[PDB]
Amino acid sequence: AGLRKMAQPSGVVEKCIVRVCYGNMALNGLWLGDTVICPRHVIASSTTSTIDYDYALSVLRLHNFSISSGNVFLGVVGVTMRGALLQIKVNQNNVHTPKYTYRTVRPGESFNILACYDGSAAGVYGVNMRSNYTIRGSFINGACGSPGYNINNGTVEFCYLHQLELGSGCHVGSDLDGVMYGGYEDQPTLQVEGASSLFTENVLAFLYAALINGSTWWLSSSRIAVDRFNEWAVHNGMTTVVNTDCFSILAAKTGVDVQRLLASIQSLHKNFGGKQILGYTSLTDEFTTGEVIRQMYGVNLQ
Amino acid sequence: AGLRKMAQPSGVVEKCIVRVCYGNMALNGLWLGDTVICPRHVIASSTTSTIDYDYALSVLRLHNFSISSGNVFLGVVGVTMRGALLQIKVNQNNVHTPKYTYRTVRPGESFNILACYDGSAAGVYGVNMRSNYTIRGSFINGACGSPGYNINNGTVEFCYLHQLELGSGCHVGSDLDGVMYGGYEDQPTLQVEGASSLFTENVLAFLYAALINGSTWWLSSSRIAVDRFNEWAVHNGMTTVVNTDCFSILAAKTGVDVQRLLASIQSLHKNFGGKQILGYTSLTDEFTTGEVIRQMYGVN
Ligand SMILES: CC(C)(C)c1ccc(N(C(=O)c2c[nH]cn2)[C@@H](C(=O)NC2CCCCC2)c2cccnc2)cc1
Ligand SMILES: CC(C)(C)c1ccc(N(C(=O)c2c[nH]cn2)[C@@H](C(=O)NC2CCCCC2)c2cccnc2)cc1
Repeated sequence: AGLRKMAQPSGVVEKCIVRVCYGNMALNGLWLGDTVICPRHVIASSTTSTIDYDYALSVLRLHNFSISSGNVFLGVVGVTMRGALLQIKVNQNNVHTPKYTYRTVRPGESFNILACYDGSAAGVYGVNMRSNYTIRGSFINGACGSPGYNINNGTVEFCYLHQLELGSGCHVGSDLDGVMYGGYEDQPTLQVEGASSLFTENVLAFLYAALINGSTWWLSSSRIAVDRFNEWAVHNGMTTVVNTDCFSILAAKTGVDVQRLLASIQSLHKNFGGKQILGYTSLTDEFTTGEVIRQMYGVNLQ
Repeated sequence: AGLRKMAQPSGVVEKCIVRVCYGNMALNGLWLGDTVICPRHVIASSTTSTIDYDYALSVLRLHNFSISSGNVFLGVVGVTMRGALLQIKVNQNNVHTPKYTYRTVRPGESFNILACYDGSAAGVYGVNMRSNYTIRGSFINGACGSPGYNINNGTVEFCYLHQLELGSGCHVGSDLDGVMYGGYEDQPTLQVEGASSLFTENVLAFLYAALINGSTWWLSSSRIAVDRFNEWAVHNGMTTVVNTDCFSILAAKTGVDVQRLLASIQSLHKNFGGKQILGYTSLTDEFTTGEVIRQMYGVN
């Protein structure tokens, strides 16, 4: 019983964190094989104005780097640009490199953040990529380079390196190929995130979990067609629903079909009437169907 | 900026999880030094009816245990009873045992849960001990023996070993000395948890975190004294405010006194759910002052 946002165990990722310092800038890097990957703004001089990163790298002084895993210091062999990241070739292989891949996540997908400071893991929590390509993180100064990851069958899938915080407090990263999520710039210029729409498929997964956990007061006798809901959704800050075959077994276990939940979402989007659903007082879109099925039943969909 | 319920990195505890099987029962244990600690109901026969744990232990055959760390099986050399736990002596020392202590937590305290199945960690998340001595976990069958703990300067402080789930879904465990939180029985019974209440000291911590993050729409322009709030609190599902010293550090940084936050709690309670605070239910009680200070300022 229960539904909690949770992270996968962080042990295999913890051994990949290093401290990367250039001059007076210090942040975190990921050490995999003989490469350290980190945000390129570690070589930015000052926080304003626009940075010519190509020029900065051209006048780089390699011995001005300090890269360490605990008190293991890594010598820098070379540095090249990789989008919004640096690829730093170092002189030692991380013998604790896990089996890993890179994958770029899409809005609505969940992953784990390993929040790091001074090159050491400090905390771990689950996040979900918003439609505006930001995440609801908790980071303070020094967390840049903190990685986001999933673990599938022993393979670490890296999908995020923390880059910056927008004025509203939402958090922006790049994928490990250096492509910034949402096209935000790694520059100090003013930029604002777009509006956030609730990922409706995730809201549906949450309401199914609510039913499985005995929360039913909110459920509607009505029902609304997918097509009609989608018309309403785009005027009410929620995404459209594409298809319901991922709710197949959830629909069977509870007896409630998507159309009934869609009508429930419409009533609950205003307010919860002073009531709560699993402790929430507004709809949450942070849980995917995969997370719900895993937490309800211990099945990992592939 | 931001506020999230965070777990500490779980690596040092992952290496201490083992699978403990006896008869038709399988759960998780904690392997520290040459001992494996697990709930004693692993030696109960079935779940249909009550059993005498002392009798169960008196006729136990050591070789009926199967205890494994990964694919490495441990020999069992002795077993004794420790409250609602077993202390199983094994024939190998865990070379990955961290520096560790035990401590029994109080209602309102936070700790980390490493949710485990078949002797291997599956997820990690923070919790907070409720006033009825339950936690709001996420567990399914086979999670028993999952540990709860805190990490302070590399020392692991174990405070919880998961024992059972109640009808309402809340979760019951024991401390590592075998003392069940809340006095619940490790028996198949009709027991139900006591009344739940919001932990007001944690709501105060959360509201300070909101202020630190620039959230002020809910801040009352007036104040209420603690004694008057405590009268109201016990009639509105909240705990009384007993210790105020823990908020000195947060008042010193926000310049907002506790009395003003108490008046804000009353107003939030009267329109419960009308607006979120930092993307949370306004009367969130899962964050402690310690958690807020760490996340806002990095201070240990
Ligand atoms: C150079 C550049 C791209 C402008 C920059 C500057 C600072 C940082 N921030 C580092 O904390 C940091 C810097 N170097 C090591 N850490 C922080 C940050 O984003 N403030 C923002 C201020 C407005 C516009 C620039 C970014 C930060 C804080 C909290 C959580 N996340 C990040 C990130 C990027
Ligand atoms: C023997 C005893 C004390 C009655 C018992 C029986 C079953 C378990 N539960 C095991 O899953 C389990 C048991 N052994 C290995 N796994 C589950 C459980 O609590 N059902 C309860 C049924 C009502 C009251 C008794 C316990 C469980 C589920 C989810 C999370 N936590 C635990 C726990 C304790």
